Amino acid sequence: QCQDVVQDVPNVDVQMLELYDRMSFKDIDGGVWKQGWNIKYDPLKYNAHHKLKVFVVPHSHNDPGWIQTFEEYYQHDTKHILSNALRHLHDNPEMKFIWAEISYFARFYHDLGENKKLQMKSIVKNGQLEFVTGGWVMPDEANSHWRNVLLQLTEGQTWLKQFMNVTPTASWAIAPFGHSPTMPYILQKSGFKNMLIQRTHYSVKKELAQQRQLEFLWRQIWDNKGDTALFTHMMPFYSYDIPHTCGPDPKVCCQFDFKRMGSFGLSCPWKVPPRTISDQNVAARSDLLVDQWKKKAELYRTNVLLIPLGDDFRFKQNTEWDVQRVNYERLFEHINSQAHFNVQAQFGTLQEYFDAVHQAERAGQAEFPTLSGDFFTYADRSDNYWSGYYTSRPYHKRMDRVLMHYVRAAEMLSAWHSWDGMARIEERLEQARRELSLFQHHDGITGTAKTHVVVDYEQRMQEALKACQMVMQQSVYRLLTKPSIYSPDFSFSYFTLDDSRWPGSGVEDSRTTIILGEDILPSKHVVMHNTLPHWREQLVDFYVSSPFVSVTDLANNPVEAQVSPVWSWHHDTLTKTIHPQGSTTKYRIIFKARVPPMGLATYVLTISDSKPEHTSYASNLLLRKNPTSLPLGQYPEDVKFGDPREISLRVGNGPTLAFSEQGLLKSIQLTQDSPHVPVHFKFLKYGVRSHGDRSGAYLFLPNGPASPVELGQPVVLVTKGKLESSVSVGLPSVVHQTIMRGGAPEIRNLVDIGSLDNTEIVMRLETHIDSGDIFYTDLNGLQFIKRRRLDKLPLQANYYPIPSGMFIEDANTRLTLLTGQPLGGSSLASGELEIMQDRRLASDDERGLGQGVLDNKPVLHIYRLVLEKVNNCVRPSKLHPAGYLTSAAHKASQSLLDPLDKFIFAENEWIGAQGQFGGDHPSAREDLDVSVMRRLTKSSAKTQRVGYVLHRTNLMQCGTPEEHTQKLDVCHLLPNVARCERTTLTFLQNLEHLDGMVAPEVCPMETAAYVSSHSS
Ligand SMILES: CO[C@H]1O[C@H](CO)[C@@H](O)[C@H](S[C@H]2O[C@H](CO)[C@@H](O)[C@H](O)[C@@H]2O)[C@@H]1O
Ligand SMILES: *[C@@H]1O[C@H](CO)[C@@H](O)[C@H](O)[C@H]1NC(C)=O
Ligand SMILES: [Zn+2]
Repeated sequence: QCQDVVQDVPNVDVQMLELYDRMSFKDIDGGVWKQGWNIKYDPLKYNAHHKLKVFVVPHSHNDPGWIQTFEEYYQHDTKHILSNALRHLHDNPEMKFIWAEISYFARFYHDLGENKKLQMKSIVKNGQLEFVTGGWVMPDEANSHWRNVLLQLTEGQTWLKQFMNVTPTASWAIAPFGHSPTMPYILQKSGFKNMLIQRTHYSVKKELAQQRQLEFLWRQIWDNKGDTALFTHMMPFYSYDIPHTCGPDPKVCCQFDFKRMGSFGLSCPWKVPPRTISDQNVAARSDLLVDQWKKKAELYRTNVLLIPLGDDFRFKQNTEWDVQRVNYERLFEHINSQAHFNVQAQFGTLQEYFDAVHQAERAGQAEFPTLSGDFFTYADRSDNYWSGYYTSRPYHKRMDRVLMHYVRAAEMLSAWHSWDGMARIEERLEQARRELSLFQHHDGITGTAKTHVVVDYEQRMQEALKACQMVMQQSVYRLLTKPSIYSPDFSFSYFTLDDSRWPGSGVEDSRTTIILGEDILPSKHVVMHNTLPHWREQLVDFYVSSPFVSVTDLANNPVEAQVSPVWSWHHDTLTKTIHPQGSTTKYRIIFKARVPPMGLATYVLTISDSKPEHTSYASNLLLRKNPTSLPLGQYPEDVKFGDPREISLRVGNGPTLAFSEQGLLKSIQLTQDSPHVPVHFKFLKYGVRSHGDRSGAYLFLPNGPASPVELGQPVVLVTKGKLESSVSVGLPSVVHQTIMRGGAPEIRNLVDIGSLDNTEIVMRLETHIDSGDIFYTDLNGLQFIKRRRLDKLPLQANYYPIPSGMFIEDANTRLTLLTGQPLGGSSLASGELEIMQDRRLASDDERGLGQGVLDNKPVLHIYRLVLEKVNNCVRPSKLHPAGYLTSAAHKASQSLLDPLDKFIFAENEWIGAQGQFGGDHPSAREDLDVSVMRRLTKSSAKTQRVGYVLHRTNLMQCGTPEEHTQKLDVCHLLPNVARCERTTLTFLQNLEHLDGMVAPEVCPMETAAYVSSHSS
């Protein structure tokens, strides 16, 4: 019995969209608490029978890359922090410390001798050192895909379970730039009971503090019942540093950061230094500190107070451990002995804080409010909204999504078999998982690291892509070769991957041409993989050395194909134009591949001396004044030329698209009879302020609304084919392409911002749709949340992450834009959508990076554009905070994020080749995905185990029957099943032993994990 995620509006105490509509967002000087007020407390609130219990929680924020690389920080800082934590905690049994980033901890632990490993395990087992979250990193929450948030969580927690025998149930996220409800969603399904966040808008902190709503049960926006709820603590102040964690007055709190007295090269900007605690000052010092604590305690509902004690890369030097510990010990001894304070203070861990809060709750001392919504877009002060990092370093944002899919496909393809250790499958997959996991860091995918650190992340991800390719192609060879013939060399390349959209045409010449010829090689096998659990057809393309190529399946059935030229665009420094050149040596062949659920399909490409019966050739039309010829080698159809003009295209029975004379979409007509709906693409530019605060990697501070890019008279190329047509235009900084294959168009932008300093390029869609001030954007590729433009906030506050899509709608019409990469975007006026393409910024934005963004490189952004009639759809009510995709939009998103994978057989002949794998796999209902398939055991395990993460989205009911699908039971995908268990999403805890060894399908918007055990 599934909860209805559409028709029941949850009743919550705080709903963030509603809160935003009501709040004034005034930025007034609140006094010492600059963004709050002067807190008052009744000194008689605490007495002998009701004391304030204070947990001082030492911590050290360690960025896995930011200003230095991961390895540089490890050598210079983190290895010392961890080595000294081990010594100091061992020697001081009441001292405590929390640790978040398992990438660093694993890097350290594996370099320890056994003696030290044992000492480390002992300070963990006794609770002095406590892991918080236990992910590989502390991830970004804006740009990250939920699948990769889960991947990195699993990587860190699997390491902790194996080596430390612990699994954290409290999360610590002090640093991501705004916070997403995807986090409690994943954490609550991974055994967590509590979480902590910090970087929320200063106005939200003030509002919630006033109502004592900084601790709340955070549920998903659609969750009527509350089963997704996770207890959440929001910190109240401007920073997680010591000046902003003891209480509301940083001039006072800074005096209790004992690293700031001078010899460490640190000081207090409020001009009052810390003083060493002595018997002659401890009473006065304690009075000041307890004062701060009791003020902070006024903001919360229990008598249990959390005081973080730390900052970036703290607790390095032995002298620093001593100075913080000894001074706090003197304070605690005094405070705890002086009845008049009515305080019991101690070093603690995060879990100890939460346990004590919940003890107070059970004692009936507090009830907590319920909350739904998100915490974007963050501003830390004034109008400094952190919407710039939704776009910064977009090449690597796109690379994240490519590697996301590669990791899934490599793990899935190799899961079907057990592999010998010599095959190095587990080794390559662990490397790939860890490099993608590292990049989820809040200075990785966010694009907020120094140039050489971005380079490090890129090199790591490139190695991870090669690892995935190796595992994938070994797996394909095994799955599709007759078993008695299969003779693997585990170092050999049986196949190479062919990827048409990464790095992309015009980004890198990386694609191999299939070289055929009468005097060399008549034919070539290619294989497609489909990681999705339903049959899929999709056009696929390969480069070939002749236009006279035909396609067959492995039963030798002809397959209809289309050949087109290979076009590349060149900024001609002679003529000062951007125009295409066609290859005279290679050609593109395109055909529909039909591939089983989670399966493989083989095809053959064969050369002939002349036009094959089942291959057609696209026409090509170059629109420009003053054309010159465009020879195409053997290509059988001459290029046509014309002056710029409006054009219309229709592929199959799909929509008819009309384009301006500048090659940009102007309208879509869904069906023969239907209207030509205005849908206009436009490119614009934002600039930077010449006075006041400057945009940088983090902040978007535009100097007003965007101005149209001056287009001149651009060259437009039209390719018209039976299977695929396109319009491409060379605009300043963007080669913009609209591709039609018979359904929703695909948009590709090759974006090269070149040397345009202090410029952000935006792609806008203008329509008639009466959306008003409402639009929808996704959170981590998991859910769509309703946004409301607010004219009381500046432009940059109305920008939100677009990690996978966005839409606007009215009563009748919806326009959805799906993305293959996370970027920033908004709807700044009724009927508009816009999404930032790249940004190049000369200035630092005072958040610690110490550089602008001047390392741009060409990137190929990909999208799908879905215009739909929605008046017949069953949509949520006007008060519901969520929205949901249609079937077509969801499929278009899957097309972008998890396309078919293409393999080209490397050798001349593939002996023992088979035509298909997975023809007997169940074809599951369209809303269900097998997000993860991963074998969990190495070959020496008697009982093999395979883990599956199943996710069911929720698609709108719009009157399409779309029926008959097969039940997917992941537990019977592999033979000889002996047991099936439901587990946490990390696979680390068994939750239910399943009857009949059958894994049930999940409810809409739910994600479940299962592990099947096999005795073979
Ligand atoms: C201006 O911020 C600098 O000082 C504060 C202390 O109040 C530090 O928190 C940060 S470093 C911190 O935040 C940046 C974004 O500002 C992030 O990129 C890093 O990962 C860190 O988490 C600054 O040094
Ligand atoms: C892992 O933790 C639990 C703690 O109760 C314990 O039963 C188990 O023995 C531990 N495993 C060890 C210490 O190897
Ligand atoms: Zn950080």
